[PDB]
Amino acid sequence: QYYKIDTKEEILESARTLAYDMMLFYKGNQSGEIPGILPGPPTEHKGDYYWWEGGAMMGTYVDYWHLTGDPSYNHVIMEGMLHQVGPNADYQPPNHTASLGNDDQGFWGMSAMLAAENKFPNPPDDKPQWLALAQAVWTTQASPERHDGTCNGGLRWQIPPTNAGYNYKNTIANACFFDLGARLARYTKNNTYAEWAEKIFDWLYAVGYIDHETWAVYDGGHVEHNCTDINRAQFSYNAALLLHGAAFMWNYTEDQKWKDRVDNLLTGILRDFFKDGVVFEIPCEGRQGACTADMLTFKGYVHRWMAVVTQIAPHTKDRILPVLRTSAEAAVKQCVGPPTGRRCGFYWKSGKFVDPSVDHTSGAGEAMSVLAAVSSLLIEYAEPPATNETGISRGDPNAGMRSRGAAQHF
Ligand SMILES: OC[C@H]1O[C@@H](O[C@@H]2[C@@H](O)[C@H](O)O[C@H](CO)[C@H]2O)[C@H](O)[C@@H](O)[C@@H]1O
Ligand SMILES: [Ca+2]
Repeated sequence: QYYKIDTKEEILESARTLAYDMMLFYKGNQSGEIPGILPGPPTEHKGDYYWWEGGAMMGTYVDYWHLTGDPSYNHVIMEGMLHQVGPNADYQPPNHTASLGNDDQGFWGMSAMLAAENKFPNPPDDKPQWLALAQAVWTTQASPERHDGTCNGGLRWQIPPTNAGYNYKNTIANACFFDLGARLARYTKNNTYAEWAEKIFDWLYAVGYIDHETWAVYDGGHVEHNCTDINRAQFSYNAALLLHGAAFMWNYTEDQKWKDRVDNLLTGILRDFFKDGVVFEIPCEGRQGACTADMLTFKGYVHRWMAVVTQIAPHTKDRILPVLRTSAEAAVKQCVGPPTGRRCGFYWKSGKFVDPSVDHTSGAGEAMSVLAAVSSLLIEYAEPPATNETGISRGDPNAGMRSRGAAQHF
């Protein structure tokens, strides 16, 4: 094994080297390149990765700095986050319409929310601020045209009505909106965010994407079938994102119903995604060559989000931290690949390095996921998410409401 993680100092060193290796995939700070994105999209044969994964990377590095204190990449991350905000400061840059799902926009909004929670350095005074960016994403997702009567509510996967998948009302789009609402409520203490989060969670429960018996979290359903054709694929990031948002709602409301939802979602996640202590992407990881670029990132979010759950729902700490530890141990045990002797693959439970070429990418998602898992081993030393009591960001009451905003020509 190359990376050591037995003490705080070893974890810090390993995380620093993992942050270096993940950054090698990113070209956006170089002359002539586009800040904020990994190479791609694959539809243009420019690389393996879609725009939203750039947003996920940005968030991973906001967390990296928060967890380790290393600010080395902060300027690169600030540039990338600011470059992708779009003309209306809402993470809807029109050049990216083709991949503009509510989840894609949502992941960028969640990285901005994380920047506010982590007190990431503020953009310059003339630029959009982190809280305001999160508020803009949430506001556009709350806009009435995104909430029609099909399936009695819920967000559709896609924002543009002509995008493939507009007829699919899926968990992840709704989970992003839920998580943002819960986090905006806790940060700002504004209850309208929380009321929307309650409504969306109740919808996810009612439509049955959350299994009422097992608390498994399914993928979605289509409007032409009243959302009853549930796709029962269980992706780790769906359950984990609902757990994360539910923990924010528990912390904000102190309502036992939210504690119960945290506990039930957590029981399900441990049952379904952790195999002898190691996170496992059950829809695809059981055979090599099936996981897509998107799926290779999910276990990193699971680690980072579950770690934060232990801070804001501290009664979960003893259920979560030991399991994240064994999962991160498996992650580093297989980061031994050539040519460096430390290249990371995806198949942590297997105990062996598998070249990322088996899943047809250069390996950035695997690198991101290991960075996330190792960094998050430092959660016990980190500050919890800030609120407006101690945060340094600034909001905008008209976030998402510009007169040229895309909702005005929907
Ligand atoms: O899975 C990542 C992203 O996939 C997007 O759909 C792709 C389109 O952007 C592209 O134009 O065509 C391919 C199929 O040829 C689609 O897979 C979604 O729009 C994104 O939300 C999604 O995150
Ligand atoms: Ca490829």
